[PDB]
Amino acid sequence: SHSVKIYDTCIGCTQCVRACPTDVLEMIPWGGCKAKQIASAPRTEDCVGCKRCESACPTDFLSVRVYLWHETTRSMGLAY
Amino acid sequence: ALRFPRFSQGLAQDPTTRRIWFGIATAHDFESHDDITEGRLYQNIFASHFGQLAIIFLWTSGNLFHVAWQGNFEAWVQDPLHVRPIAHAIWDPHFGQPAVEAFTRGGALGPVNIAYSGVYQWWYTIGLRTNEDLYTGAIFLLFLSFI
Amino acid sequence: MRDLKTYLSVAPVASTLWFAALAGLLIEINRFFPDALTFPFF
Amino acid sequence: MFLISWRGYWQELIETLAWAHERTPLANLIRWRDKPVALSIVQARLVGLVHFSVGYIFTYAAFLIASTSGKFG
Amino acid sequence: VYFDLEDLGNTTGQWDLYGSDAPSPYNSLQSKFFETFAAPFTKRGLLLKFLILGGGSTLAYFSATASGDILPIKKGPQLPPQLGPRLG
Amino acid sequence: INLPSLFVPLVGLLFPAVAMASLFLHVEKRL
Amino acid sequence: PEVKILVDRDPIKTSFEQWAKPGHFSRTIAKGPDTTTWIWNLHADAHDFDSHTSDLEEISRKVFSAHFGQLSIIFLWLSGMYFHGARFSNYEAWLNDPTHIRPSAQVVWPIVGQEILNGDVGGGFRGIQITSGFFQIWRASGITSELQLYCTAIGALVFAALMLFAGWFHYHKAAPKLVWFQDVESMLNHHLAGLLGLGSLSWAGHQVHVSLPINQFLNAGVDPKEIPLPHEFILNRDLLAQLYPSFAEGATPFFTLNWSKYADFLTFRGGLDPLTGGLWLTDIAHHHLAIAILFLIAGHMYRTNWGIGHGIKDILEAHKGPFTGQGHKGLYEILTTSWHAQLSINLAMLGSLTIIVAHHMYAMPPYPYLATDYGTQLSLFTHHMWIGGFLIVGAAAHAAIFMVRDYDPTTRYNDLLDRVLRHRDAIISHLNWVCIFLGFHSFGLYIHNDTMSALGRPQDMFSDTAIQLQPVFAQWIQNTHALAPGTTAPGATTSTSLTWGGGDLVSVGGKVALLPIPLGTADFLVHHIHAFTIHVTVLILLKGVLFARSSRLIPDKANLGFRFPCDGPGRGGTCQVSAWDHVFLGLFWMYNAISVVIFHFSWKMQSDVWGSINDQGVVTHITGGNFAQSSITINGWLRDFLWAQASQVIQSYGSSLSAYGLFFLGAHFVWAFSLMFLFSGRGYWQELIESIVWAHNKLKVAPATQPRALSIVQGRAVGVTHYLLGGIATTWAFFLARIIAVG
Amino acid sequence: DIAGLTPCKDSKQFAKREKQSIKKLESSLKLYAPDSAPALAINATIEKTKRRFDNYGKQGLLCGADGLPHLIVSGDQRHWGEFITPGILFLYIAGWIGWVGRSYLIAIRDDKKPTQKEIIIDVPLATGLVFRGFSWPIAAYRELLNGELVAKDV
Ligand code: CLA
Ligand code: CLA
Ligand code: CLA
Ligand code: CLA
Ligand SMILES: CCCCCCCCCCCCCCCC(=O)OC[C@H](COP(=O)(O)OC[C@@H](O)CO)OC(=O)CCCCCCCCCCCCCCC
Ligand code: SF4
Repeated sequence: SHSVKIYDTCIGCTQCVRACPTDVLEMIPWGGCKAKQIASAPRTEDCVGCKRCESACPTDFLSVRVYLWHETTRSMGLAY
Repeated sequence: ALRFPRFSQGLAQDPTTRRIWFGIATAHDFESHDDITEGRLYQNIFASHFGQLAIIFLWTSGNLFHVAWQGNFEAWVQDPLHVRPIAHAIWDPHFGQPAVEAFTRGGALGPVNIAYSGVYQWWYTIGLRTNEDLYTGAIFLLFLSFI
Repeated sequence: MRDLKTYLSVAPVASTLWFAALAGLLIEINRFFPDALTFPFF
Repeated sequence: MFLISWRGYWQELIETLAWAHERTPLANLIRWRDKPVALSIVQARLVGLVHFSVGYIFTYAAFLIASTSGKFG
Repeated sequence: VYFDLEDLGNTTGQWDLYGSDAPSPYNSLQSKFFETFAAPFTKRGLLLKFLILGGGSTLAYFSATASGDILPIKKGPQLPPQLGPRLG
Repeated sequence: INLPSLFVPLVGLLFPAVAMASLFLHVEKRL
Repeated sequence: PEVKILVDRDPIKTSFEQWAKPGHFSRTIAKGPDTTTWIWNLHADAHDFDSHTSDLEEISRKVFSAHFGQLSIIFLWLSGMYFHGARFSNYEAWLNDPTHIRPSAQVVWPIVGQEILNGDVGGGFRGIQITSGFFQIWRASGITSELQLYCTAIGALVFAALMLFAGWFHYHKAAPKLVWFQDVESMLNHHLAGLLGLGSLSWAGHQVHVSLPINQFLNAGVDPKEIPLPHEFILNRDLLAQLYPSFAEGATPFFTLNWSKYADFLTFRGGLDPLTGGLWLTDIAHHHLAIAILFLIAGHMYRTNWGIGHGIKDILEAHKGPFTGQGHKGLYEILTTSWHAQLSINLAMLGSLTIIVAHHMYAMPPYPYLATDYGTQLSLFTHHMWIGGFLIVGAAAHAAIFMVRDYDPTTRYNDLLDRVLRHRDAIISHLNWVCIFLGFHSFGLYIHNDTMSALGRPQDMFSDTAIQLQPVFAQWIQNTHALAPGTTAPGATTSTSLTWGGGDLVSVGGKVALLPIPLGTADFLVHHIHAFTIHVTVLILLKGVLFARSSRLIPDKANLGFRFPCDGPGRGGTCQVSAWDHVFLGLFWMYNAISVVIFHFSWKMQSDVWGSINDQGVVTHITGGNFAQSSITINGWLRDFLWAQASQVIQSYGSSLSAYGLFFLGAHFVWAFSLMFLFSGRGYWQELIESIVWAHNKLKVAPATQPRALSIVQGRAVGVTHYLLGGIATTWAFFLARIIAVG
Repeated sequence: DIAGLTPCKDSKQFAKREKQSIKKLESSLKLYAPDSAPALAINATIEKTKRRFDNYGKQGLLCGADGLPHLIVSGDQRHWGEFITPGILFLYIAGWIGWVGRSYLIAIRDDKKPTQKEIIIDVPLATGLVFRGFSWPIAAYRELLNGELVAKDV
């Protein structure tokens, strides 16, 4: 299972959650930004590691990060 | 654990063929193994050094033994400029007869290889003259490998 | 006509003209002073 | 090959082959124990580079020895 | 409708498409013979160690005592050898 | 009685045979 | 329903304002550059019409006028060829003695010592020997003076200006609408009966009145200046009736149906002309007559405006059976709404046609004095093989584009496409298997042969002397083609080609034009190598097309486009899943297959076909005939073909062939230069550009359009482009230097 | 002499090369006519060859056993025509190009859309800037002393 971490520079634009192809991410309420929103990653046992979320984040530097880690059946994307 | 490789638990739970490949190519990177200490790393490296030393002695043992056994040294010492030094013999069952005839040179009684490492010149330069010196050296190197 | 003057100053056309003129200049120099290996003047 | 072709193409090919095998008679009585997968990215680079430099050393050694030994001068 | 939580194998397709389950067509006098004589080679460790060491035995044997008509590597050279570009 | 006649075969044929069956059985073993 | 002209007036206005605003076509480029990446995108998307807009009418208008532009360019290139033949050539002297003067239509200025490239090509002339075979065409045309070449150069220039004007006109003033383009029945009726029928009829006419009599006079020995002008043959007809009595009755037979009385100049001979080493002109005229009749009839199949004809939709809907469901229902709607489907079918057919042209033109030489001009024959075969391969690969590219951007079962459903999509797995499995099996049983034989030849065991080889693999069917078929004239073709005298056999050999000027080509074990091995390479190329391209939309690995691939780098390093790594990457990979394999094809043909022709014959009649081939015994190992290809024939090009320094020696080395350089783009990635390059940019910033000299490293896809594309250029140019220099040097 | 190289006037190998090349040309010549245009071209090339060899003789170049001319770049004063004065010429022209380019870059850097002037040149501006390279050395010197050539705080 890969690791996905959210950092407090997040502006809560939700662009990363819209992009995930396996539904790893989620929005949760917060108080540190104008959107009162922050991303979370509750379901990292399904993450294929495509970094489609990182291409979508606009902050500099990134607010979502994907660290590739130990591989499994779901992580490798095997249908057999 | 409970599977190859033992040093990595993350690779051992990999159900694809990757597990085998990466198992081999991570075996000497001691700092990346599960439950690694400073003492375990240093002691592993020390023992590994000793293994490499044994390897080197066994290899030079092999060279000495083989030119003393299947070699050309004695005739080479009599005329260094007009004889080709032998490395070892050829035994290959896929050989045909003309190749058998083609590779039989240096005065040998069958197919051989000519050496280009330069060990005849080096050993001749430092003192070894007859096959018993080469046998002696090979046995001593075997001993040092074991030690 | 002004648009043409602008277009003629776009990068590929400008470089094309610059180098064609430079090429003519070096070609004519070498046609006048051929096979030069040194500065034979001073 | 390993240096110009990259991983995705080969992984899709292998998925096709896995289907083919699992569907054929008297041969699906045999089951692999590791799911076959294409090589890794870093792994492919390493294997390509190894082939490249092995080929390098071997061809040059053969030519150098044969062209000096043939003249012996 | 091909989804039934009770029976999972029918939903995921665990059929034997060519198996038979018919009685034996080799009448017992023939089967009798085989399962009598072919038994001692039916243990895993037994068969493996025996096969390995017997194959090695036959290979070392037939390798040490093969004749010249077979292997030119054995018949040796039959000619006087040439001299090299200078040496020889 | 020819010495390579024995060592070249078994180091070339049976050593890798036994070692490959060995390492296969070991590497596909779940403890 | 009915067919008519439909046009709009003044759709777009001629202006310069859009020239000064780069990237007007795409909204993203129009905005202007921030980084250098912009400049690349501007060129990559320049002709992607259906991506600049959504409207089919606009795409078709653009395509039509772009075609006019291409035709104008081709006419300008033809104008140049004819003008250079007229002005800077030795064509007249070559016309006087064709088997001694080697053709040349390019001279160079004496600027830096380069005048050494103006070599002695014979006839009081010094220049560059050409290999396009234009003199042979101009002789087969009847052209005998440079004034006719001037005239055709001027006519071609006029036609080029006309094409350019029509290209402007149909886009800016009178632009046809979609319903005009989407009428395929009338289009096919015109191209079948009007373009190809009337074309070959008119050409048969020219051969009957100009080429035939002027070539009769030329082969009779008459001085090329004392031959009458062509129009004389038309004004005075007794001139024609002297050479062909049948021209006295003059179209009375063609009506009295006694076509027999034309057997004078419309023959069915077969074989070559033993004076010039080409096909009988009386055969070619009759051929063109027959082809024109066939096409003129075939251009009356489809219904346009008068009931009679065939509806394409009806034909397609009628065909279906119990294995294919409803098949062919729904292909008329597809083949009339996507340009990419049409382009794929058209590219496939045109590439295959070009390869067939290569084979037929070597085997039955059409022009006079072409068969003994070895350099021209080699050049033409090789050129056309390369063109055919490239077009076939483009066919796959545009099939993939159709699958990603146009296929849509919600509004245009076809059954056959759906069923192929539903068993693509089995398809790709079986093709994969057959390529592996074919690769083991052809290259493996070569490896067996090399190892048996190096182990002093030649009696264990796969060859004509030890273990024979004779292509029985090929030998059987060419034996049937040998016995054909008189048995299964009573109307023919000689058989179609001299390669079939019969013991007939044709010579010209002491050179060998043609003779029977022998098939043996080596021919069997080479052909199975060829089957292997073609199967592999097909596997790569068809895998790219069939899985362009989705996979078990990436189940929504169509949403990422047709040309994307990857879908990230996860799932194990997904570099090069797109169909563009499959085209990129298939280009290398096409290069491999075509290269082996041209090597096989080049070595075989010199070894068993080309050479010199003696008055006593003993043929000495250019190479000694060593293809039968040295082609069966890899060492024989490296030694007896590459090393032995590169001598001509590595020894051209100081001669007039030294440009080939320079291009040999330049092409090696460009090839090795591409490996840098192919083996690396853009992260390293952007990080190096960072430090270089720092150095520029230190001196207030840093640019405002921020420099970036190339794209991932651009890296791949630059790599394959330089790889192909380097390799093909190396073989070009090798071939031309070698063939020009020996002869 | 220097590095063992003797003068091309006194070099026998230098002469041999000259006459070999000349009469190879003249063997290729004896054809096409004694006056046709090919013959005229070949004779022009012969005369150019003679001029080249004689000029290398005049200029005092050094020849080796090959018979070809060699180059001395050490700093010796008998050979500045070989490297050092064409080197000064090159450094001057190169600085000219680069100086004009940097001054153009600086002149447009304050525009609202600077990239517009990078992909579409302002030709009258460049025409005013081309001729400052003529004195680029003095300007660059007084720009170095000014603390004006190097962007501060980078
Ligand atoms: C590393 C040194 C070395 C090397 C490179 C070789 C290489 C070779 N030997 Mg040799 N050998 C060696 C040491 C070596 N030997 C030593 C120290 C002895 C005892 C003095 C022998 C005794 C020997 C005999 C009797 C014969 C060979 C033969 C051969 C040749 C045939 C291949 C073979 O059968 O393998 C070698 C077969 C053996 C039985 C060698 C066993 C002894 C060594 C020490 C085994 C080492 C294995 C070790 C566990 C792994 C080390 C790791 C590393 C080498 C990878 C081959 C060229 C045969 C030959 O001449 O071919 C024509 C032959 O019959 N060798
Ligand atoms: C690799 C070691 C080395 C080096 C560094 C040198 C260096 C030099 N050698 Mg020497 N030499 C060497 C090895 C070497 N040599 C060896 C091994 C031998 C034995 C063969 C010799 C034998 C030898 C001899 C016999 C002589 C030299 C001489 C010289 C000097 C000639 C160049 C000169 O006069 O200045 C440069 C010339 C100029 C006119 C200066 C103009 C350059 C301008 C200012 C720079 C251009 C910059 C730009 C265009 C404008 C500036 C812009 C700015 C404001 C930003 C020079 C300093 C000669 C000498 O003594 O000098 C008088 C000489 O006679 N050498
Ligand atoms: C007898 C009628 C006829 C003829 C001869 C042609 C001929 C041609 N058509 Mg065309 N076409 C026709 C009818 C005809 N068409 C009809 C009825 C339709 C649908 C209504 C189309 C729709 C069509 C399309 C969409 C396209 C073509 C294209 C082409 C060119 C194909 C490429 C080629 O082979 O170039 C061969 C080159 C030559 C033979 C050189 C000679 C060129 C001559 C002068 C062509 C003149 C024929 C033309 C019909 C004249 C009418 C113009 C007149 C009003 C002044 C070719 C010249 C392609 C094209 O336009 O390229 C620009 C293409 O895109 N045609
Ligand atoms: C009738 C032939 C034909 C036509 C009309 C098209 C038309 C089109 N193709 Mg296509 N294609 C063809 C044949 C054709 N192709 C063939 C034969 C191949 C196999 C190689 C391909 C493979 C192909 C691919 C892979 C792609 C297209 C794409 C496209 C679309 C955009 C092309 C573009 O503007 O890029 C811009 C054109 C250039 C940047 C010019 C490239 C210059 C080349 C690389 C240099 C060649 C070197 C030169 C020959 C010699 C060297 C000279 C030098 C030394 C000075 C366009 C609709 C693209 C697309 O996305 O479709 C929607 C796409 O990516 N085509
Ligand atoms: C002549 C003999 C050549 C070998 C000399 C080197 C041995 C001397 C030093 C070894 C130190 C051992 C360190 C403790 C390591 C140790 O013994 O720990 C036991 C090991 C358990 O691993 P650990 O959990 O200790 O992992 C921690 C690691 O970080 C320590 O490396 O179990 C195994 O034995 C796995 C066996 C796999 C065997 C793979 C086969 C590899 C083939 C080649 C092996 C070497 C042969 C070289 C010949 C070319
Ligand atoms: S960025 Fe490059 S290396 Fe990484 S997955 Fe994409 S194509 Fe592969």
